[PDB]
Amino acid sequence: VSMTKTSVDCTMYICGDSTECSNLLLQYGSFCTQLNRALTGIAVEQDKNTQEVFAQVKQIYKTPPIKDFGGFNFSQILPDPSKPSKRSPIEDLLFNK
Amino acid sequence: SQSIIAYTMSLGAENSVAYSNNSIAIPTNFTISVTTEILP
Amino acid sequence: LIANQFNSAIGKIQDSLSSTPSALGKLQDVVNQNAQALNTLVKQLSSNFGAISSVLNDILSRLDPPEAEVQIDRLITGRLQSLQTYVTQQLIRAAEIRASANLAATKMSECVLGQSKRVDFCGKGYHLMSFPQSAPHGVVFLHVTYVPAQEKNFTTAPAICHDGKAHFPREGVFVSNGTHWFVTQRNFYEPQIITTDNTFVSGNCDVVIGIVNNTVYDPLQPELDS
Amino acid sequence: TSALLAGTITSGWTFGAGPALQIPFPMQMAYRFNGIGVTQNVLYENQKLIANQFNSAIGKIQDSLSSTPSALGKLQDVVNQNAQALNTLVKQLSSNFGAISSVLNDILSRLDPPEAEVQIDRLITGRLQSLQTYVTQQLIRAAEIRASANLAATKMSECVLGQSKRVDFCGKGYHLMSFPQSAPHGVVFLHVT
Ligand SMILES: *[C@@H]1O[C@H](CO)[C@@H](O[C@@H]2O[C@H](CO)[C@@H](O)[C@H](O)[C@H]2NC(C)=O)[C@H](O)[C@H]1NC(C)=O
Ligand SMILES: *[C@@H]1O[C@H](CO)[C@@H](O)[C@H](O)[C@H]1NC(C)=O
Ligand SMILES: *[C@@H]1O[C@H](CO)[C@@H](O)[C@H](O)[C@H]1NC(C)=O
Ligand SMILES: *[C@@H]1O[C@H](CO)[C@@H](O)[C@H](O)[C@H]1NC(C)=O
Ligand SMILES: *[C@@H]1O[C@H](CO)[C@@H](O)[C@H](O)[C@H]1NC(C)=O
Ligand SMILES: *[C@@H]1O[C@H](CO)[C@@H](O)[C@H](O)[C@H]1NC(C)=O
Repeated sequence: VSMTKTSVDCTMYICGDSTECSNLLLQYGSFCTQLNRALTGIAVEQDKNTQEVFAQVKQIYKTPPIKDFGGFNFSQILPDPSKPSKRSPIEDLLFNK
Repeated sequence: SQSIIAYTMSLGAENSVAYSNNSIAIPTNFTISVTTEILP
Repeated sequence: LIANQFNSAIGKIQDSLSSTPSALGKLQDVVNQNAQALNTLVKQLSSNFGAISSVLNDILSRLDPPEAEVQIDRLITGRLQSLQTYVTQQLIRAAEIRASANLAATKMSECVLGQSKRVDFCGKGYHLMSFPQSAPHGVVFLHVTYVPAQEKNFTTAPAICHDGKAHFPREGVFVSNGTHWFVTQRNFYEPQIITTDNTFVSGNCDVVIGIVNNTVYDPLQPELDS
Repeated sequence: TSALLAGTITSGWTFGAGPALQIPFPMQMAYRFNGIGVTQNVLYENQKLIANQFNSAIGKIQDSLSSTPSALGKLQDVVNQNAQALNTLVKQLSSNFGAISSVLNDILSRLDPPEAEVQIDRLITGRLQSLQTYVTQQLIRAAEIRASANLAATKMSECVLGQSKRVDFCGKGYHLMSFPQSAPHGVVFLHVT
């Protein structure tokens, strides 16, 4: 649904603490600005991807305290209140793997 | 009086649906809503 | 009522488009992205790229051609890199635009030329229609959708035990207003007296978990008497 | 994910088309049976059996995910590809790119600036080529990930928020539901068919 939201500062990557390298980089033009803009667009795209996949719902819903679903069991997919992060048993090993 | 406030976002109101093994909620009225979708 | 709601919804779309300036964000972003890519490509001519002159007509005049050739090589390398970067960005943007155009063609086909049962594909709600509108380098869809508004709690049961046999609704839901039991369609509260025309018998009352005792009206019995 | 699951369990598909309307799950699954041409008679005649099959299927998913390590192959591949691209980009700093030194602080010390400028030019050309390659690869990967995320949003909309009649779109068989599960940089759907 999304990829790692990395970003690269072009001046730091090309050039270390030195300023002569930066001075020679300024004469190439706006390559570094274009690269940074592309990476920022990718990051915003990843945020939009997550918000478009998972935020289909508009109002947070809660499962009733008693799971009387006529025999159908969802304890594997419903959140587990015991563990600190309210991730379901399936989600626990999905994150572990 | 007015200042920038930083907070953890709220996903929305916590709406616990009044679930039961006997209760259904059939709407008695509707709304013909027009949604605008923009596509390049 | 539905005609008035449709007209008022279209008028509200008119007003919202008139007032809010960030409505056409996708088209504006595409146009601005292309414009800034072009502007960057043009501005790349003013960069030296390591040559002692960023203008090609001065490096050929102030320097002799045998020595000016290496500076021309630096300039052409830089400008060719700029063109390759611009063309790669243009190809990626064109792939994205082609995906969006394929989605727009699919939405036109399935919503302007038909009614799509895909959920949230054409508008939030039970989709009804769609009216395309042209736009600069894009299209705008006025997805007409059906959204239920006023819900009401009811007591429901999967079946109806009458005459020692389960009765299931042919189409609809068994509901009760406290005392009397009615069968109602699934998207609009229209109570109907329970009858064999809209219920189908499907066995006996023991198997069903949730069956409730009731009576099912028989249409033909009154004509039997009279 | 929990809000989507609770809406699916309690309301059904009604929570994606307006106000969430409560309905017993033995009746929502009967809705979904009617949505595949199977009369709702079938479930109310076999409610316990279908409930047991559903529970056992979810338990088997639990066991198969726990045991087999190559289950989350797509997410693992995406993460590994991104990490490997980052590692390659970082390792590109150790390449000379034709300059007599791969470290920029030594070429400025051992060589005088007027002569060290050409070596700095070689280094910047190489590192800029590396950055452009990395950014192009990242843009292609992001286009692929955006296509996958659009597909995930479509699957959520048409199978978590409704019952899709598209064949083999959500699971092999007559689709019934789908339960989203969060995952690192992705989502997992338990397509009940
Ligand atoms: C369903 O909702 C519509 C509006 O969404 C209701 O129509 C309005 O009802 C009010 C009540 O008196 C009138 O003042 C308005 O003139 C009506 N029209 C509009 C466009 O607002 C309608 O009455 C509702 N139906 C039920 C059964 O409650
Ligand atoms: C569901 O399964 C859990 C174990 O995962 C069990 O503890 C519970 O009793 C079962 N029943 C329900 C419907 O909660
Ligand atoms: C149905 O009942 C519950 C609690 O009994 C209540 O919270 C809910 O608002 C009711 N629904 C409607 C539409 O009034
Ligand atoms: C339920 O509806 C029936 C319609 O036939 C009506 O006669 C009855 O009084 C109603 N009861 C309640 C409690 O609303
Ligand atoms: C609903 O659940 C309650 C809880 O015990 C039970 O007494 C009742 O018989 C159930 N009714 C149906 C129709 O499932
Ligand atoms: C329904 O009625 C029959 C006889 O009319 C009776 O044997 C049965 O116990 C009743 N069931 C319920 C749930 O009231």
